[PDB]
Order: sequence, then structure tokens, then C-alpha cells
Amino acid sequence: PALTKSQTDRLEVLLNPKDEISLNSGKPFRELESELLSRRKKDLQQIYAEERENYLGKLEREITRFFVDRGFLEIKSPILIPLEYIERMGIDNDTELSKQIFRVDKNFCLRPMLAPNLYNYLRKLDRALPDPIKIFEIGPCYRKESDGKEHLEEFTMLNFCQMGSGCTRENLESIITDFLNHLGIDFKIVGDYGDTLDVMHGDLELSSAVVGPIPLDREWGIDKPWIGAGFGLERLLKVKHDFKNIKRAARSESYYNGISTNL
Amino acid sequence: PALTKSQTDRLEVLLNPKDEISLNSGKPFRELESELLSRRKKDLQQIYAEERENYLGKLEREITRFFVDRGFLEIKSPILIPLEYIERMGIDNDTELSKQIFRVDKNFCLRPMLAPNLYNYLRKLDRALPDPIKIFEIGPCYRKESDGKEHLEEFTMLNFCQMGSGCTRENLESIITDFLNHLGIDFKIVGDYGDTLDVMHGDLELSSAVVGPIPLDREWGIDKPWIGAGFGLERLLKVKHDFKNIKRAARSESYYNGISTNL
Ligand SMILES: CCC(=O)NCCCC[C@H](N)C(=O)OP(=O)(O)OC[C@H]1O[C@@H](n2cnc3c(N)ncnc32)[C@H](O)[C@@H]1O
Ligand SMILES: CCC(=O)NCCCC[C@H](N)C(=O)OP(=O)(O)OC[C@H]1O[C@@H](n2cnc3c(N)ncnc32)[C@H](O)[C@@H]1O
Ligand SMILES: [Mg+2]
Ligand SMILES: [Mg+2]
Repeated sequence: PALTKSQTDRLEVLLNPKDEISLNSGKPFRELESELLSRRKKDLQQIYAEERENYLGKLEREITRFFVDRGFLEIKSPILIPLEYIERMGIDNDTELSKQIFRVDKNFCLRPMLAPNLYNYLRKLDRALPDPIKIFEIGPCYRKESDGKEHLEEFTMLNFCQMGSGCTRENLESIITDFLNHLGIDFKIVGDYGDTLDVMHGDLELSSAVVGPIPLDREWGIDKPWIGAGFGLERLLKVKHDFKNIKRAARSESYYNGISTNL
Repeated sequence: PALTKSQTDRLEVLLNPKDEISLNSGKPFRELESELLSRRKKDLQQIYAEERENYLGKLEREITRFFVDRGFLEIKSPILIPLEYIERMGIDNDTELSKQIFRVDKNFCLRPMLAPNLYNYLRKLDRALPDPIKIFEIGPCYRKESDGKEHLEEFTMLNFCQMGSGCTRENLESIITDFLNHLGIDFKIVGDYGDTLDVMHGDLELSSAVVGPIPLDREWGIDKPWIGAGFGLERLLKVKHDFKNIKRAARSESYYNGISTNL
């Protein structure tokens, strides 16, 4: 008897990429399930005995080393930010991204992006640090999505930026290229001062990158050239580990390093 | 002319511990301010030229290494959790901690603690990992406080726990002792199965620790012995760097590694 769709969904939860297992084979569900449970338990046992690191934490540490070694200051700014920051980012209540904001009190929200806080750091550090000013942050961001296969409501962004000298399109592309080649992730940069560039892996957007200046800058007290880009860590993990579903790369109680925890 | 209280507040923002500067000295405000601005800019310049690491990120990486090296699995679980988890933690709407929860939708909240998610991981991993099960998480937690000098609304917790064999009071105390002596933080353990222990630095609570089992366990499908403790990273930093105000240790736009960013 062929497998049901429910049975197949269950096995797919337990399936890891390159299991090299045959589903249309003849063996009963009970046996296919038991084999996969056995392998996934062995996977968790191996992690526990050997490395013990979470993929998302580990990627964050690897990205952090990359940017610190190339002259970028590590920032840790608030996750809960004023709603006023969202309007000052030019996100009107009429816009689609405005519908995606998780509001917290009358006055606050979960940040949907790193830009507002990094803008403020750029302005502030310009009074203390020599040109060029190079900073980055990694951390949680939040957007209400009709999520599915490549959007999470709770995700993790990297944003880096440089302000002052050396803020060219060529340098932005070179940093992106060095970064992704260091992680071992395949990509192409797609796009036409004011440039928006998308870093794609096939149809999947890994990053939006910007070559400033842009008019928004003056709302944040910024009047120098700048370059920057934002990457989703879960997307990077999804590509790197060949997960079919981005939920396998998320902060989660249902997956650990892409392995089902419902065993 | 003596300094005003406002002037003194301003200088205190710029003052770092062991500046060895004399305020009741005779020199005008303008000059004292200029000296401190100069030193704080030099501090940021030194960080930028040399290490480039944020203290909170760096402490997290150091704590992570400590626990991974001693057999604990690194967890990264959701920050946004179901409100049902809070009631199942035995936090009634009549309780004070219930007033402190940041609600997000009808159904979700920002986690005020790590326990509910770690409970779920303990139950799940018990089907896969050999006894004893040893896990930890580090990350953001949220409580509405009348904050002041030692509470933040947005803070960072470490929680570790062990379940199964070896779950004794002596072992819990030994792990706490090794951890704090590794960080170089002075402490005493204060307290009388079911034990609550507070780890104190003078009057400042660094941790609450628990020797299970306790009755709550069965709401989470846990029926084995366990031990665990939760530490605030910002409190640890405050003690370690001798900050007078915990805001200097927080995720912030006003302080970087305890140095004012308003220069
Ligand atoms: C100082 C300002 C600065 O430095 N600006 C430069 C940053 C420009 C860009 C600016 N940072 C920007 O916001 O784009 P995005 O909303 O498309 O998000 C960027 C990336 O986040 C990931 N991402 C976005 N939403 C999600 C989601 N719901 N789930 C998972 N990953 C996501 C995804 O990888 C996407 O490509
Ligand atoms: C599986 C369950 C488990 O493993 N349980 C063991 C954990 C027991 C204990 C359990 N984890 C517990 O919740 O106590 P707390 O609310 O007093 O918070 C603990 C610590 O967080 C810090 N802390 C708490 N609130 C704040 C704040 N508003 N600002 C800064 N630091 C804070 C502070 O260091 C405090 O000592
Ligand atoms: Mg985009
Ligand atoms: Mg307490």
C-alpha cells in the first residue's frame, strides 16, 4: 500500500538532506519511520558527544570573527525600539511593512531591521572614531509574515556598514564576495550612489545592500558617504545545510540544528 | 563656584571607574567636561584599533565556551513565546510577575525567563540523549520593571541545567563556583530537593538556582531529578567592570562597553 500524504509529511520531518533513502520502495511506514528516528537520535548523540554547538549561535560567532578581523566594531543595541524609529525610517502607516510591525506598548515595537539603531551609532561614533567608521550588528529582528518556506516571523539579521572614505560600490561588492566565499555560499549580485543591490542564491534573496548616500540619511543626522548590507542568518544556514524549509534554521523548539526534536 | 547637580550628573555620565579624577577641586565644569570627553574618545579609539568586541557579546561567547567545554548542549530557542507558557509556569494573573509580562498578540509574549523553553528541551532530548542531559541557553529576556540601578527591562540571561544522574546540591554549587571563579567574580551562596539558592555579590543577586525535582515539573512532562540556575549577564558585567549603573552594561544606544556614546 502506498504511503499516505500524512505519513509522507511525517517522514519528511525526519528526513535529512542526503539520507539517500528510498520512499517509493515497498517498505511499510512503521519501518521507514523507525529507521529515521534511529538515525536522527544518532545525529543528536553525535553533536552531544562531540561539538555541542547550535548552528545559529555558531554562525553568529563565525560572522562576528570575520567582521571584527576586517576592522568592524561589534554592536549590541536594543531589540525593543521606539515606534518613532519606524516612522523616521520612512515607513508610513499606508505601507505593507507597517502592517508587519509587532507593537509592544503605546510607544515601542520589536525591531523589524537593524538600520535605525546603526544609523544612530554611525552619527554618534563620528564624534570619536577616525574615518572610516566601520560597524556591524547581529541579532533578532521581527516581522509578521505570511511566512511559509523562506520567511520567519522571528529571524536573525547581520547588518554591516562603513561611513566616510572607501564607500564605493566596488568595495561593497568585494566585502560581500569575501564574506560569502568565506562561508562557502554560492551567490550572484543583481542590480542596475543610491544603488540597491540584491544578493541572490537562485531565487532566494540572501541580502539587500545599499550604496549611500540616500535622502533618508538626513533624518538621522548623517551627511557622509556610506555602504551597507543586511543578511538573514537563517537563510544563510538554509542554503549552507540544504534545508528544504527555513523553519529548520530558526530559533525553535521543533528543530535543533535542522534535526527534528519530536522523536 | 561649586558644581551644580546637573553638571555633576553630566560628568558622572563621562566618568569611568578609576579615572582618579577630583570633582571637588576648583577647576571649572567646562574644563572637567573637556578632559573626560577627551579620555572617553580615547577609550573608544583604543577599542576600535585593537579588539573591536562588545562586552555583552564577548561575555556570551566566553560563557558559551565554558558550558560547551563542560558537556552542556548550546540551545537557541524562541524569544517570542506563547502566553500559555507563562500560566503553565504557575504565574497567575494575580501575581506581581504577571504584571511584568510584555504581551505581543492575543497569544504571545516576550519571554521573561528561559525555563519554559528549557523544560520542553529537557523533555524532548530525554528521548535521544544519554543520561545525564546537560543544556544551556543564553539570550534576551524581558520584564517591565520600576528599573533603576539594578533592573533592566531588556536583559540577557544565562540558564543552565542538568537532568537525570548527578543532580545534587553539591554539584550545582560546584558548577556555580567554577563558573564565577573562571569569570573572576566574587560571590557567596545563600540558602537553607526543592531548595532555592541565591548567589549574591554583596546585596546584588547574581542568580537564583534550584535543586529539583519540584511539583511544577509534572506540568512540563518532567519526572526526573534536575538542577539549574539563571544568571543575568548585565549584572555579571556590572560587577566585573565596577559600573555604578547597570544601564552601562545593557544593550544600548547611550553606552558602548560602559562608555558614554554622547560625546
Ligand atoms: C545604516 C543602514 C544600513 O546599514 N542599511 C543597509 C541594509 C539594507 C537592507 C536592510 N537591512 C533590509 O531590511 O532589507 P530586507 O528587509 O530585504 O532584509 C534583508 C535580509 O533580511 C532577511 N530577511 C528579511 N525578512 C526576513 C524574514 N521574515 N525571515 C527571514 N529572513 C528575513 C533576508 O536575508 C533579506 O535579504
Ligand atoms: C528548567 C528550569 C530551570 O533551569 N530553572 C533554574 C533557573 C532558576 C532561576 C530563574 N531563571 C529565574 O527566573 O530567577 P530570577 O527571576 O530571579 O532571575 C534570575 C536572574 O536573572 C537576572 N535578572 C532578573 N531580572 C532582571 C532584570 N529585570 N534586569 C537584569 N537582570 C535580571 C538576575 O541576575 C537574577 O538573579
Ligand atoms: Mg528585501
Ligand atoms: Mg530573584
